[PDB]
Order: sequence, then structure tokens, then C-alpha cells
Amino acid sequence: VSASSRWLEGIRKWYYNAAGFNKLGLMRDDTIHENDDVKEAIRRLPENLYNDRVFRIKRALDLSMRQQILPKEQWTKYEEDKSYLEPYLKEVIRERKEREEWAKK
Amino acid sequence: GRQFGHLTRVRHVITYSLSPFEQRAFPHYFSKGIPNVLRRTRACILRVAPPFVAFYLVYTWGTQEFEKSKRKNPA
Amino acid sequence: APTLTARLYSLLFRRTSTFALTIVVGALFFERAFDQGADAIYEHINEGKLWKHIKHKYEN
Amino acid sequence: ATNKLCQSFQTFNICYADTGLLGAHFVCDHMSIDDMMFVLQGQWMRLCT
Amino acid sequence: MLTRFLGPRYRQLARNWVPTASLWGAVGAVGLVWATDWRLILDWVPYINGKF
Amino acid sequence: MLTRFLGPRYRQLARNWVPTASLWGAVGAVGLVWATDWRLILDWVPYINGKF
Amino acid sequence: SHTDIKVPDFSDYRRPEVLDSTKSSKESSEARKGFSYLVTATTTVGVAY
Amino acid sequence: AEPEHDHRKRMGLKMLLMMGLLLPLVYAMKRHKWSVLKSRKLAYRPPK
Amino acid sequence: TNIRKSHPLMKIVNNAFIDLPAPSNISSWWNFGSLLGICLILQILTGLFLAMHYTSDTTTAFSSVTHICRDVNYGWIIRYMHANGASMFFICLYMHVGRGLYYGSYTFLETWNIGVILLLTVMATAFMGYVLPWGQMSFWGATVITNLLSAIPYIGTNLVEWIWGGFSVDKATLTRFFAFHFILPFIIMAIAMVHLLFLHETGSNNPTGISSDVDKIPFHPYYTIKDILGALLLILALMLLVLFAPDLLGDPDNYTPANPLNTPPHIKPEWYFLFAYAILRSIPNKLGGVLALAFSILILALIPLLHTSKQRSMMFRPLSQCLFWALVADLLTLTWIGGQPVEHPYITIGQLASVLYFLLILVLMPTAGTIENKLLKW
Ligand code: HEM
Ligand code: HEM
Ligand SMILES: Cc1c(-c2ccc(Cc3ccc(OC(F)(F)F)cc3)cc2)[nH]c2cc(Cl)ccc2c1=O
Repeated sequence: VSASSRWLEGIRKWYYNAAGFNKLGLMRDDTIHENDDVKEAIRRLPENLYNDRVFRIKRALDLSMRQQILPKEQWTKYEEDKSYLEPYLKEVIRERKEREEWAKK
Repeated sequence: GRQFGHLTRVRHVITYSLSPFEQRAFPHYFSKGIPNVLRRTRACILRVAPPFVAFYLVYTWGTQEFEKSKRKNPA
Repeated sequence: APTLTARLYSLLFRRTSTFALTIVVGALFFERAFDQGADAIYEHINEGKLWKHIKHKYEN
Repeated sequence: ATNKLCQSFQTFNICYADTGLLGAHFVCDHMSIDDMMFVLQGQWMRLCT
Repeated sequence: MLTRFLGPRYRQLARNWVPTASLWGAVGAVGLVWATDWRLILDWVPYINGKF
Repeated sequence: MLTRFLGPRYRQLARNWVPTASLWGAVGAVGLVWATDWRLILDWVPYINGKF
Repeated sequence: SHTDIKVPDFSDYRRPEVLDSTKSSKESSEARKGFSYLVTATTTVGVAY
Repeated sequence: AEPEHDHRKRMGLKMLLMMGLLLPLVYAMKRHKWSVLKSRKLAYRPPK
Repeated sequence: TNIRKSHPLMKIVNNAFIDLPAPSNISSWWNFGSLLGICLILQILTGLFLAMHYTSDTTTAFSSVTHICRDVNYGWIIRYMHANGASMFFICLYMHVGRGLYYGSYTFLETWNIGVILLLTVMATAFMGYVLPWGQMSFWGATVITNLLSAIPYIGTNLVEWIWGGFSVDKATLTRFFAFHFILPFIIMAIAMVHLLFLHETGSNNPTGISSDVDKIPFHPYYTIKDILGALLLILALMLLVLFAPDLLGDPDNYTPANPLNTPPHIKPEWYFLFAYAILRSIPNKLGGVLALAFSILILALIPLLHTSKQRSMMFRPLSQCLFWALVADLLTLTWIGGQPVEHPYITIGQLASVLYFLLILVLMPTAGTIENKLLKW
């Protein structure tokens, strides 16, 4: 909670609220651009996390269609955002870099 | 291209729809639409306006300067 | 049934064939009344200036 | 039967006091729903006209 | 050649479908008169007559 | 940022494929000169020079 | 389970003629359809002109 | 320079009147069809 | 069963306009695709009816247009529909491009690059069209634009004289510009078909930039009726110009016949080229200004390679939003400077705006996308 850390976290929380995807009930990982690494990582997710991702995205598209947002009570709080997708994508990237490293030798 | 029935997998989602001959086309057009328009205006004014304000000021300054430069000075 | 729109539906809109016959006859009488009123407005707004408001002066 | 559009269908007329449900029900593969709906409604219109 | 269409069912179908084809013929006739401004027929219509 | 292509295999492949690339470049150059009738180069060729 | 299925109330969007759930909707259907088709017919008349 | 002046203004008047009729009716047809989608409701009921 | 689905010809229409899965939430900014096709068909029809009474002879080309606007029955309405339709065409083009830039649609590389080809061909078509009436601006536009090739070293003058068909702009230049302006729109239509061909492989993007396969709706009747409404609004915008201000977007000098001996003092291009005119003349150098001119358009082909953000659309990227609108205001600045004479202070303003355009496209936006990635911890 030192000098620069609380200032950095304050700017990150500011930017998080400014981005505004939380107003549609989305999480950060729901907004990532689907490339081959991300399609593979999404493929590896278990059933429950996949189904939650599907319903959150479907509800956000419905809101965007109606040009509405959720009530303020239901916004995604910055501290509760779960990076459910990060470890899978990290493993997929590590595997692809191993393949690329073998192709050089 | 792609076809319905082959897009993706979805489970445990229920959708309720109402016929168009059963409901209003303009149910809360002004009582709800105007607050939402003000919300969106407020939400985007700070992103859209300052560039064009800077353009307006450069336009007026450049036109005033060009007008004054065409008038001659004594001596 | 006593409603105006209800009788319009029962008589004219239920079948597509009479819905098309009602459309072409409506466009016929709408064309006649619309052109008549539009020209009467353009002529009232421009009272005098046009040639057909002054051609009587120059023709026996 | 010839085009394998469904595994089964049935028509029904369920009656109640001054109201009821008149229609049909069917069971089919996920890539055959459009054809079954099309032929069903076509037969309703054919009997209507 | 086309003898297969001679039967009771085909004449019940034609009797059922002659009013619709009659009305689409009236649609086409009125549409042609309207689109071409045929004075030969429109001179007889009451209010339309004043246009000419 | 195509840093994936820095290794022994790719320099070996480039060494293998250099002669064909050079020959295709020569084909392109000769074709251009022949098509444009570029006198600047063609005046030095012995038998061609007599056509001007 | 599914027995807790219940359509959410569409009371806000419904037309005035079908707000009350204790009356038949068969009498009002022709008026509603006639209104909508009158709108469509006027549009087509203008486009034809 | 502009002999079509008067005729163009008469046409402009007819165009304004026709547009003043046609725009809200076509808007109403659009809203009529889209109302099926704009008031739909979704619910998620996973097996626990 | 259904002949709409099985007939060899109708399957293309069904798989392109009826059963096409489309996102449920595409906004009004997705309407300009169909409006560009409406505009292209409008120009083909009006132009074809203008070619029935036009002669490309240098001694009669000017008079044939007056014959159209004076003696041909409703010739004036056809003439000014064709002229104002070209301006509406370029409005729709720039909105289509800006839409694709804002929402990250450029990640469809084949569709984007074919789009860039369509942009260049429509520009050449509209440039050649303006030469046909043979006014003052027609003549000096053909002179300047054809002379741009003279900057090419060692072959430029040959290319210029070959295109002119002589030592100066003359009858042969007008006759061939008429043939090109006639034939080039059909090539544009074919390339527009390939544009849609590559598009249909992937389907549309949407405002959120998130995949919409979980929520698709059929194209008919939802976007057929929404596109009809947008078309009716395009007709409204066109007829307001044609019937109340037919000369607002044109230049008065073109109503004077061509004169090779004198150039007007206030010569300026059509409004839809002024920004690039501003780019060219801000560089006091012939070859430098011509290269900057070409790169001001071709940089769009480089736009796909500079995307650094892990999100596709700018909806959730405030810094990118601000830089985008600074780019829109900068292009409005270049258009304004393009329409003003070459004097102090407009020269320095135009230079700073030209520098800011390439600085924004090349440097600032990728750095913003990287700062945004770091702020979200990925
Ligand atoms: C004659 C010129 C053009 C025509 C007729 C045309 C037509 C279309 C149409 C009908 C669509 C589908 C509907 C829509 O997305 O609005 C489309 C999509 C698209 N066009 Fe064009 N276009 C033209 C030029 C261009 C240009 C100049 C660009 C970019 C430099 C471009 C890039 C795109 C892209 C990226 C999409 C996909 C948009 C998305 O999926 O979200 N097009 N175009
Ligand atoms: C993308 C399609 C087209 C565009 C953007 C376009 C644009 C233009 C423009 C800007 C003018 C100048 C009008 C003026 O200043 O008076 C013009 C004139 C002309 N265009 Fe086109 N045009 C297109 C297609 C066509 C086609 C397909 C034809 C004939 C087959 C045609 C025939 C003519 C003729 C004959 C003129 C000279 C008459 C006049 O000046 O109004 N155009 N065109
Ligand atoms: C630079 C310049 C232009 C100008 C002309 C065209 C463009 C855009 C353009 C560029 C290339 C092009 O050809 C291509 F499509 F590539 F084949 C077609 C159009 C941009 C500017 N037009 C002027 C017209 C007058 Cl009358 C005078 C002077 C100027 C002036 O100095």
C-alpha cells in the first residue's frame, strides 16, 4: 500500500470503470479478441465456466441491441473480476512457443 | 456459408417472446426514451466534443489573422 | 365487429387479392386528390406572379 | 417418410370450457425443423383454401 | 398428351381457384389502366374525369 | 516483428532457394527489356544492335 | 425443475385491448390486424405513387 | 440561367408533403416488426 | 421440399439476403453498405439516360449538357440527380470506411483490401466524370491530375503524352475519358460482388467486437425493412439537394466554357478531394508531395498491421476513442485548409495538420493500444 502502488491501482481502477464493459455485466476475459490461441483456450474450459461465459455474452448483446445497461447494483465490481481464462491461454501460448522453438533448430 | 443449427453450442437458456400484434410499437417513447438519450449524450460528450472545439478555435483564429494581415499598416 | 378497422379487415385486407385491388384503387384516387391539393397550395402561395394569373391581360 | 424429415408427428385438438388448443406436435433431428414447419403450414393453408 | 388432368378433383380445384384468378385479372387490368393513363376508360370514371 | 524466422533451418533454406530466385529475377529483367525495346541496354547486344 | 417455469409479465408492452386476462381476445383481433394492415396499405399506396 | 426554377419549387413542395407522410408510416412498420425482439426476455436455469 | 432452397439460382439469393445469419445488434452504421449499392445503381441508371443525349466532341460537349438541361424532357432532374448522387456516394464511402476503422472491421483482410481497391476505382471514376462537361474546372483538373505522373523520373513525360494522346489536353483526351467513365462502373460492380463474396465467408462484425454466434437473427425481415427505411432517408437527403439547392456543392466556374489561355485565380477541387489537395500542396516539393498524396490513401492498407490492442472494437478503449475523434477533426481541418488560398497562416496550419495525420495513424494509436493492454494487466 506504498506510494506508487496505491497510485497505480487507483489509475487502473479508474480506467476499469471508464472502459464501461462492466455496465453490461461482462468480465474482462469475455471481451478478448478470438484468435487461434484464444479459441483453443476457450475450447479447453470446463462445462460450467463455458456456459456462464455464453450467457453473459448473450445478455450483453441483448442489452446492446436495446441500447440499455444494467442497474447499478448488478455492475461487475472491479475487485470480483475473475481471470478464469488466463491460465489456459498461458499454457496454450507456452506450447506454441515450444513448437516454434523446435522449428528453428 | 454458415447455417442455423451449426453455429455453436448453447445450454440451459430460455427465451420468452410476444407476438407483434399483442403489444405496442411505441409504449414509452418519450417517458423512457428521453432520459436514455440524455444518458448517452452525457456518456459521449467528453469523448467527442474537445477535438471539434479545438477545430473551431483554430478556424476562428486563422480566419481573423488572415483578415487582419490583408489590411495594411502605416509606414 | 362495429369497429371501423374490424370491418376494413373483414372486407378488404384478409385476402391478398382484394388487398392489391384496394391498393391500386387507392393510389388512383390519392394521385388525383394529392395533385389537386398540392397545385392549389402552390398557386395560393404565389398569388398573381405566374403567367396563368396574368395571361388574361395579354389575350383578347 | 420419403425425405426422413422427422421421427414422428401428431395433430391434436385439446378442448376446455370456451377455449382450447388446436394444432400439432413433432419430434425431429436439429437440421430438419425448417422443412417440417414448412410442410406443416403448407398443409394447413392447403386445407384452408 | 395431358389427359392426366381430366378428373373430378381437377375440376373441383379449378372451381375453387377461378375467383382468385378473376381478382388478379381485375388487379392487372386496373393496374394497366392506371399506369398508362388510358383516357378511353378513365373518361368514364366519375371523379377522375376532371383531371383531363 | 517476425523474429520466429532466425535460425539455422531458415538460413539453410534461403541458401538453397537463392539460385532459383536469382534466375527468376534474370527472367523478369530480360522480359522487361525485350518487351519495352529499351535501346539503352539493347544497343550493346551484338546481333540485336543491327535492327536500329 | 421445470414446474417453476412461468412467463414474466408483459403488462407494460401489451395493447390496451388485451390488458385484462379475464376476457376473450377473439373479438379484438380483427381490429388490431386491421389497424396494422391499414398502416402497411397507406405506405404501399404512397410508394406506388 | 434557370428556366426550371418554378417547376422545381412545385416539385419540392410535393416531395416535402409525400416525405412527411411516408417517413412515420415506414418507421411504424419497422418498429412493428422489431417489437418481437425488443421486448423478449431471457433466463438462465442451469442444473445447480 | 422448398424450391426457394433447392433451385440453382435462388440458393444464392437465399444464402445472401434471406436466411443469412446476422447479429441482432448492428446499429445504423451498418446501413451504408446497402446505401452504397443503391447509389451505384442510381448513378448507372441516370448516367445511362444522360449518355443518350451527350456527345464527347470538344466543339459540342459543353452545348450538349445545356441541351439536356433546357430541351430534354425532365433532363435537368436527371442531370442534377447524377451530379448530387456522386456527392452522396462519397459521403456514404467515407462513413463506411470510418465505421470499419472505429469498430475494428479491418481484421477481415481480404474484404478490407478489396474495399481499398473499390475506393480507388470510385475515385478514378468520379475524377473522369467531372471532365466531361468541359468547363473551366474540367480542363484544369484534367491538366493538373494528368501532370501528376510527370513527377515519375525518366518516364513521366512519356506517360503524360501517352495518356493525353497529344502534346496537350484536347479532343482525344475527352473522347477517351468518356469511354473510361462509361465502362469503369461495371468493373466496380464486379469488384463489389467479390467484396461481398469474401465477406459472406465470415459474416458481419458488431458494435461490441465480441462474437455473436450465440445471438443471430435472419436477415429477412429485420434488416430488409431497416435497410428500406435507410434508403428512404437517402432519397430524402438527395431530393432536398436536387429540389432546393442544386448548386450548393458545385463550383460556379464550371458554368463558363473551357479556355486554354487563362486559369481562374481561385481554382479548387471538388469538396471530396480537398483533404488530399491539402496534403499535396503542404509539401513544397513535386515528388515529395506526390508520394505523400499517394500514401495518404494507401496507408489504409497498412492500418491492419498496426493493431496492437487485445480488444477488437474501440467501444471499451477511451484513449483510442479520443485519438479517433482527433483524427476526424484533423481531416476536417485539412478540408478547410484545402478550400482556402495559399497565404499566411494557412500554410503552417496545413503543414501541422498534415504532420498530425501521419503521426496519429503511425505512432500514437498503437502506443495507446499498448498502454491500454498494460492497464488491464494482459
Ligand atoms: C463501392 C464501394 C463499396 C461497396 C458497394 C461496399 C459494400 C459493402 C456491403 C454491402 C457490406 C455489407 C453490409 C455492411 O457491412 O454495411 C460491406 C461490408 C464491409 N465493407 Fe464495404 N463496400 C464498399 C467499399 C468499401 C471500402 C472502401 C472499405 C474499406 C476501406 C470497405 C470495407 C468493408 C468492411 C471491412 C466490411 C465488413 C463490415 C463488417 O462486417 O462489420 N468496403 N461493404
Ligand atoms: C460510380 C458511378 C458514377 C459516378 C460516381 C459518376 C460521377 C459523375 C460526375 C461527378 C459527373 C459530373 C457531373 C457534372 O459535373 O455535371 C458525371 C458526369 C457524367 N456521367 Fe457519370 N458517374 C458514374 C457513372 C456513370 C455511368 C455508368 C455513365 C454512363 C453509362 C455516366 C455518364 C455520365 C455522363 C454522360 C456525364 C456528362 C453529363 C454531365 O456532366 O452531367 N456516368 N458523372
Ligand atoms: C492535387 C490536386 C487534385 C487532386 C485530384 C485527385 C485526388 C484523388 C485521386 C487520386 C488518384 C486518382 O487516380 C487513381 F484512382 F489512382 F487512378 C484519382 C483521384 C486528389 C487531389 N485535383 C486538382 C484539381 C484542380 Cl481543378 C486543380 C488542382 C488539383 C490538385 O492540385
